[PDB]
Amino acid sequence: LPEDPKWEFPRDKLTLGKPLQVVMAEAVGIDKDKPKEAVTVAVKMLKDDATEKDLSDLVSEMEMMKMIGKHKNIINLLGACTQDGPLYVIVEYASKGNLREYLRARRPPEEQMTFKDLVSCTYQLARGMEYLASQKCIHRDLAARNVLVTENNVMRIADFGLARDINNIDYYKKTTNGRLPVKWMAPEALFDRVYTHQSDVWSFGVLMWEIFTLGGSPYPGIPVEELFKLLKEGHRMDKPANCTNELYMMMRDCWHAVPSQRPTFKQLVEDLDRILTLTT
Amino acid sequence: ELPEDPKWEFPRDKLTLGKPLQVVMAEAVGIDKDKPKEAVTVAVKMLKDDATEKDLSDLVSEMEMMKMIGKHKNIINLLGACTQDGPLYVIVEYASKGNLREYLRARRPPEEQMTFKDLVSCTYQLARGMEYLASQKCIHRDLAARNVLVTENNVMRIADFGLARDINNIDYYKKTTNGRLPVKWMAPEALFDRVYTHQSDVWSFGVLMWEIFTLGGSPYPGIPVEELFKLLKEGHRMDKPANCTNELYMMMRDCWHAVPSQRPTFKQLVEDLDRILTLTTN
Repeated sequence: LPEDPKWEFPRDKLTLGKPLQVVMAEAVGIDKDKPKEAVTVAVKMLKDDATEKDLSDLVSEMEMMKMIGKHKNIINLLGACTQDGPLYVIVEYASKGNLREYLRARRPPEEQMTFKDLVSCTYQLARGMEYLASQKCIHRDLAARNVLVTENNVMRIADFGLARDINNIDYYKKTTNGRLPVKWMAPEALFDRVYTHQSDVWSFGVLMWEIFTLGGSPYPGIPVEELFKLLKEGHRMDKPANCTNELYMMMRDCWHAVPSQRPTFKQLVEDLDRILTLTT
Repeated sequence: ELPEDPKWEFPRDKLTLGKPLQVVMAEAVGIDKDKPKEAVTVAVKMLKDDATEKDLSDLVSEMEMMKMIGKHKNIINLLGACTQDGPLYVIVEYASKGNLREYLRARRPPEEQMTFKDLVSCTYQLARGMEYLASQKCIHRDLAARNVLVTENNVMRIADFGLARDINNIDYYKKTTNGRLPVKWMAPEALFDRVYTHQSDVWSFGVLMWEIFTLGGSPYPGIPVEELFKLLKEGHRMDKPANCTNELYMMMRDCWHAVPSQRPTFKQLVEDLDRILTLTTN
């Protein structure tokens, strides 16, 4: 594993802790400006039963985050221990946990979510994704479960284990996109073995459905084994209760069969920005 | 999209899913073509909701491998599957005592403790399991305490065939071969030479033996997987578990021979364990 001085973090300054494989940790002076303050961070490392691929994957996740820049709505890389010991990928710590859990949490009978919240939450994530898209990076594993919420209830897109640079995809090869959770996956990602930003917006749409169902399970009652045939036949989830016709129409747009016909994140950002201001 | 195998197919309406042990317990009514009215307790493996394309092709492959492997005392066996019109359901034998790894840790000196003989019988059984598996040109590839189930009568059954391949279904020399095998149980040739044979399974068997005599210990404690192979090529090998005879430890060390052929064969393991176990009873 190459030496990357820029991101390396002294192992003796890192103190692992309770698990969140990811565990909470205390990183001392991880902040270049506060050399003596210990910051509570999250550390991702391999498991005892790890496989070669797991490692190759962990290494890739890290490198990926190194390439992606900073943004308020994406969890950022704080450093990594990579020489003489296990591989540790130190990332910002999101106190509130992941979005799917957070939402099911405040589901009306713990402080219930309002409409404006959902929209905001949605808007945030759209900007986070627009940024990613601009960095020429495809997430490929977008979903509520993979979104973390900071203490300030901010949306941070997480889990870059499957994210790739737009050009680093094996176009048309049988093994492409075979580790993507079917229910959040764009049809083309399978029916054509390709992945583009428009594939992420499809996923984004499924995310929206989750957000407005407060943690609902996509395509309820339909086994993944018989999903794609339905998808192909035109099946699409229903408007979630507690959701604007307008927003559902946005969900439906992210699910346009033809990729170029689905909106882009830049568009999604504007529309969401608009709806959000009005709600206010 | 899935061919039909009438002999293995099971009436989806005869099965009654239940609590989770993705695998869950269930009631297969009349699954035994010799008591068509009796509701048998079984285990059903199926895709999770966040499943991927690979998870499905993998589950299907596992089921096929279980169809090829015959019936044996020390192997979890396939009881049928629901593969038409609905989620894929693989119906397998239900082991009440769960998997070996926890089962062992569970009866660790302050359930009922394990006698030295019980550990040996356990090891002996699994060898017979592997010996058979090998006799069927089948390589398991993911041998480990966690992958062994234990029945009501404490019979050891090798399970989890999701990575088992036919002896000839391996791409010797391709960078990607064996990249999904848990490293702390995997034989060095698996990675270094990108091949896999039965002698690769005996290596695995060895780590299994170590887990057994440490009552569910964790292989190469305190050693990162990322550093393991270096230490292995360097000669490192686990230490004699406490409360383990030097004979059995020398047996483990043999399985971990750098040279595949210098490792015992499963048949040899079975005969030595049979000797040890028998002399123990006396």
